[PDB]
Amino acid sequence: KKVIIAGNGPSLKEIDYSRLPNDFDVFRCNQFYFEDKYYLGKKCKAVFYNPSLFFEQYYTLKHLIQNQEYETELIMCSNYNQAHLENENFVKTFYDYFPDAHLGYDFFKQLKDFNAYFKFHEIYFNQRITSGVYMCAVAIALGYKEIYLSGIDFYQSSYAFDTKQKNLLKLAPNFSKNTDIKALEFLEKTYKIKLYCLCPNSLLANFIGLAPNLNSNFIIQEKNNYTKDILIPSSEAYGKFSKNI
Amino acid sequence: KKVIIAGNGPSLKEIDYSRLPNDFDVFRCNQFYFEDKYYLGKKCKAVFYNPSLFFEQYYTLKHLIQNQEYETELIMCSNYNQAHLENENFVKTFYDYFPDAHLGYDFFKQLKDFNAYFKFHEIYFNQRITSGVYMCAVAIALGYKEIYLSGIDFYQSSYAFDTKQKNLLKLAPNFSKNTDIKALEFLEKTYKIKLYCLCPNSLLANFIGLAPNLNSNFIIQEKNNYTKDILIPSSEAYGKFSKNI
Amino acid sequence: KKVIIAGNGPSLKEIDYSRLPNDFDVFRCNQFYFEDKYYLGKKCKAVFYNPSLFFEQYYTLKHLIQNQEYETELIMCSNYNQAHLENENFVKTFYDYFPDAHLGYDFFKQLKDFNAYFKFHEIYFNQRITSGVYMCAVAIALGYKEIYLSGIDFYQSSYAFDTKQKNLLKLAPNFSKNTDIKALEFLEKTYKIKLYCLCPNSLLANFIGLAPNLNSNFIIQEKNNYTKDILIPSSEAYGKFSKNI
Amino acid sequence: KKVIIAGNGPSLKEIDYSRLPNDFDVFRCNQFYFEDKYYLGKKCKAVFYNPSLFFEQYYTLKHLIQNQEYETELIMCSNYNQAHLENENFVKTFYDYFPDAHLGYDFFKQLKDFNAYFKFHEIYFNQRITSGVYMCAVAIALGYKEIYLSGIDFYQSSYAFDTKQKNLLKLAPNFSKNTDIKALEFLEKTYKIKLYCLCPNSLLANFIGLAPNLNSNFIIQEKNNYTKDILIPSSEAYGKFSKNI
Ligand SMILES: CC(=O)N[C@@H]1[C@@H](O[C@@H]2O[C@H](CO)[C@H](O)[C@H](O[C@]3(C(=O)O)C[C@H](O)[C@@H](NC(C)=O)[C@H]([C@H](O)[C@@H](O)CO)O3)[C@H]2O)[C@@H](O)[C@@H](CO)O[C@H]1O
Ligand SMILES: CC(=O)N[C@@H]1[C@@H](O[C@@H]2O[C@H](CO)[C@H](O)[C@H](O[C@]3(C(=O)O)C[C@H](O)[C@@H](NC(C)=O)[C@H]([C@H](O)[C@@H](O)CO)O3)[C@H]2O)[C@@H](O)[C@@H](CO)O[C@H]1O
Ligand SMILES: CC(=O)N[C@@H]1[C@@H](O[C@@H]2O[C@H](CO)[C@H](O)[C@H](O[C@]3(C(=O)O)C[C@H](O)[C@@H](NC(C)=O)[C@H]([C@H](O)[C@@H](O)CO)O3)[C@H]2O)[C@@H](O)[C@@H](CO)O[C@H]1O
Ligand SMILES: CC(=O)N[C@@H]1[C@@H](O[C@@H]2O[C@H](CO)[C@H](O)[C@H](O[C@]3(C(=O)O)C[C@H](O)[C@@H](NC(C)=O)[C@H]([C@H](O)[C@@H](O)CO)O3)[C@H]2O)[C@@H](O)[C@@H](CO)O[C@H]1O
Ligand SMILES: Nc1cc[n+]([C@@H]2O[C@H](COP(=O)(O)O)[C@@H](O)[C@H]2O)c(=O)[nH]1
Ligand SMILES: Nc1cc[n+]([C@@H]2O[C@H](COP(=O)(O)O)[C@@H](O)[C@H]2O)c(=O)[nH]1
Ligand SMILES: Nc1cc[n+]([C@@H]2O[C@H](COP(=O)(O)O)[C@@H](O)[C@H]2O)c(=O)[nH]1
Ligand SMILES: Nc1cc[n+]([C@@H]2O[C@H](COP(=O)(O)O)[C@@H](O)[C@H]2O)c(=O)[nH]1
Repeated sequence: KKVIIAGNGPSLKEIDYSRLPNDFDVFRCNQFYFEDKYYLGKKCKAVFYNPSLFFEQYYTLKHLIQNQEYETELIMCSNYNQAHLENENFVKTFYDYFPDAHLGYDFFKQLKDFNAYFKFHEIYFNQRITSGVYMCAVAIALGYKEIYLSGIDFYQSSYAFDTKQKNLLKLAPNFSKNTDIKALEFLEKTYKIKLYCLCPNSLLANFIGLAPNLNSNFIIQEKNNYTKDILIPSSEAYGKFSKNI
Repeated sequence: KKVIIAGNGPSLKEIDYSRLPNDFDVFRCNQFYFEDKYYLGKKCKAVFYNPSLFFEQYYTLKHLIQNQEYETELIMCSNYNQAHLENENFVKTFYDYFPDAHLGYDFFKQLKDFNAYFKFHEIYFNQRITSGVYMCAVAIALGYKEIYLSGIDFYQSSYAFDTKQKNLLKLAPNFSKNTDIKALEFLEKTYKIKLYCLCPNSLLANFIGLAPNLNSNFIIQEKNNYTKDILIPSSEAYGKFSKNI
Repeated sequence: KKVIIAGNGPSLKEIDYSRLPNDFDVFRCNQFYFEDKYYLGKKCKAVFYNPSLFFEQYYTLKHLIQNQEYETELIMCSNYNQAHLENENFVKTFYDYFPDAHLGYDFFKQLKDFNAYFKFHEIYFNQRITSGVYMCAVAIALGYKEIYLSGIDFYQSSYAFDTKQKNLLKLAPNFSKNTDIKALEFLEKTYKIKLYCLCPNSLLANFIGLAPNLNSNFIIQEKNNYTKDILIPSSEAYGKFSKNI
Repeated sequence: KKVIIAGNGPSLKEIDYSRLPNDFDVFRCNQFYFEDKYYLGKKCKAVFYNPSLFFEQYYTLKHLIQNQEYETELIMCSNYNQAHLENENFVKTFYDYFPDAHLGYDFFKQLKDFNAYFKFHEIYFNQRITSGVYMCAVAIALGYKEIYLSGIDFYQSSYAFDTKQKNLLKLAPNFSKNTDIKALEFLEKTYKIKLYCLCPNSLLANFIGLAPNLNSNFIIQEKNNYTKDILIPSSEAYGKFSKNI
């Protein structure tokens, strides 16, 4: 079946909606909820978060669902089983702290040839795929055959929204393209799936062919008084989770 | 099949016995044996104890069985796989120290949606279900469909008995309602089971409908010269178990 | 099928051979090879050694087999998964250091009720079964139905041989009955097997009925120039095994 | 089916090619690529590397494949699950750092009798088989029935090539026969396979019968401007792998 995978680059705001497939699931990641409109609707099949902020993102996502801003069926942590990248205890105890979520690596590792591809480039050449590509690998492992890409701009404005929000900055004060492109080519060739681009003005469209025009319609709902920053758990909550950070 | 789940609140002494089901199993917990009469009989299907006193409670239970005060088929430890709540070595080595007992979490975790529900409230909001509710989740995991509740009073006298006994005080010198009520509602709705209340005068009866009057009979046997305090193992026994405390 | 289980008490020298069963396997333990005659033949189905001397006993057994003194099909370590009794790394790495041997606990633990029985008495009352009884439990787990006992004397001369040998003393300078008797009664009743005694003059014969007289014959071969002390591995070998001691 | 197993001794240069089997797979190890000609072709079924240099050898092998110098289907690490021989974290995390490779021990250990044979000699007598013999055991575990040996000379010039290369010396400045011979005899007798020698002038041919002359042909391709030293990863790569070295 068919999936739309969305990064959070500026092209998220410039999807050509006549090229949307007839039916589909949606994958989102990281600060997706910062978007000022529902560019791909409220309903997610899966959302993906990095280990470094998973504790805060899970808490924030439960707020989004309760407040009827989004829904999702799956919740994934984008990990790799690498000591230099992730806390060992966090991975070991994951299913006991977050019983309705999944370690993304449990799916990523089912693609042996791609896992090998990723590890060689990360360890020896310091070349790492982004979340956009990570989500593609997980979709392929779950059985999707046609993947439609949006919001992937290779960092050239940084984002489809203003990302410099108070709480996020408190947690992460920090707030090439070859790596992602070669990885997508490998996935397509190795696993016999099809990639499409939904964003004609994106740099991605230079490398990946456009989804065909099907005269599809889509209503873009605007958002108001919405959650536009990550939420920060209590000091007692951090105390309980402190081995895993 | 049918189960009666008993906490140790004052309502344990005020069961309406005409509402007992036609056939049933009984679950008890913690200091249940402090009761001055056999309010639910001598025969237990399962008994539940917290990790913090399991070593002493297991020793005490073997005395109760040998002395013909109670019998039980199952022995459960009420754990959650949470580092802030339980000793890691205790859980790791449990089946080798207590081969005829079970970790309650081995059953609790089979209810994925409830495990997620519990963990979110405990970790982020410092809201924890009590043993009464824990036993309900385990019963549901074991296949019970009709659950009859007693001895659940939400701590307002503290107990159906005087709990301030010498040994217990030596081990634990320490000797809201929304959390338990919302959790029971979730269990009932999610797993399609039925909850009943056996205690008409209890606060519980404001939230959970009464078991129907079936004109049942029950003989309440009085107790004499009985074990009414926890027993304390030898210093040599503590020495052997010291990694797990 | 039928098994003869032998301890190393003085009664090993006073078997009534007319009571030997028509066909059988033999279990031996610890310093059995110190015997001055082949009281039960050269062929063992299994030999059992304690964790504390396993490293040296395994080395010694390979010498016995090469020198054509004994043979055995199985090699067992008599462990319990108890931190106060055995080195944790020794158990964890056992199958990689001794690939043709077994941890006895892998069989012992298949008898859940007896494992529980043993652990309760050891941990809380400092009452421990001996190797003789351990071997019985393992035989029952392996499917034996009729067990014939010898060399079990409850330590009242200590042994059927002089145990005060140079190397053994170097490794272990140290070189009641109720516990073993109650444990054997439990095994017999719980698992529905039959116990017999082969040694009419033993204290054991006061508690366990004699094997029936079948007019069987047995040739007792004498031993000469034989291995009558444990062997000590090189200092380099100890260096390699030092985490496990 | 049929396999040629090659060590890197001087006899690698003196194969009698009329004795090559009609069809076959090839196993190579360690510094095989230092060879000045393709003595057994470019195509390997498997290549084997020691834990001590695996990090650098894997990196080097990926270069060889990209540069079209060799190909291989399998990549094996020649380990034994022994603390004195290999880094514990290296083994624990192996499949996550090298997803397209295998721990050789996962196959070696399938030969229980040989694993026991190896461990006894290594631990107690400081007698260790070489990589040549290790590869034979792995071939047998994978189902091969006829094994053809080359490049096994028992270290008497050291090698079929000059091994004193700059990078290798930087990583390993260090750059009897009874053990290997008795181990090969054990493998042959125990697992019912056939061993042949391809090198008539080798010391091996004194102990193992020659492969029959089949009038086979083989073209020995010369090598030019080829990789003749191990490659050294960046300091950043070592930083990431530092727990495993
Ligand atoms: C991108 C980079 O290398 N940044 C360097 C910093 O490294 C980051 O350090 C963090 C410390 O908690 C985390 O370990 C980051 O690791 C993750 C993460 O964010 O959790 C691991 C994820 O698996 C990975 N996600 C994917 C899909 O690959 C993310 C991801 O790469 C992004 O967050 C990167 O923007 O990273 C880890 O990247 C740090 O060493 C500083 C030095 O102090 O240098 C930065 O250059
Ligand atoms: C209730 C509470 O938070 N009390 C606080 C103390 O926390 C207790 O500390 C104990 C130290 O050994 C245990 O870790 C207690 O944890 C358990 C337990 O009793 O073993 C874990 C059980 O899984 C849990 N049982 C259930 C069914 O949820 C029990 C249970 O919640 C009751 O025993 C609570 O009455 O707790 C742990 O609760 C401690 O931090 C002191 C500070 O020193 O503050 C108390 O407020
Ligand atoms: C018998 C006793 O309690 N002796 C006390 C000593 O305890 C011994 O300490 C040893 C130190 O390496 C071992 O841990 C002994 O544990 C075993 C063993 O010999 O390996 C564990 C075995 O599972 C057990 N075998 C069986 C079949 O039960 C043996 C066995 O009980 C006999 O070896 C006992 O004679 O023990 C452990 O028993 C030690 O604490 C000294 C104090 O320094 O006090 C002794 O009383
Ligand atoms: C051969 C020997 O005993 N050399 C002694 C040194 O021991 C070497 O130390 C290394 C330190 O990183 C490694 O642990 C070597 O272990 C392996 C290896 O090279 O990785 C383990 C492999 O499984 C083994 N391979 C096979 C197929 O058996 C190799 C192999 O034996 C060869 O590399 C040996 O030439 O060894 C380990 O052997 C070291 O203790 C020095 C003292 O400082 O003394 C040397 O005699
Ligand atoms: N300018 C951008 C911002 C994000 N992306 C993609 O969106 C994904 C989510 O953004 P982030 O920076 O939070 O990882 C990111 O991993 C890339 O796949 C991009 O391609 N170009
Ligand atoms: N006053 C009371 C005392 C106990 N209970 C219940 O009885 C259970 C056992 O009592 P305890 O305090 O030992 O956990 C407790 O977990 C609650 O479920 C109660 O509801 N009200
Ligand atoms: N005097 C003795 C000596 C040994 N035994 C038995 O022989 C077994 C082996 O002797 P040992 O002391 O090495 O554990 C021992 O465990 C007992 O089961 C005995 O019963 N009486
Ligand atoms: N002179 C030699 C060199 C190597 N070998 C064999 O070649 C194998 C690979 O060589 P190496 O030294 O890297 O382990 C080695 O393990 C032996 O099996 C040999 O037999 N004689």
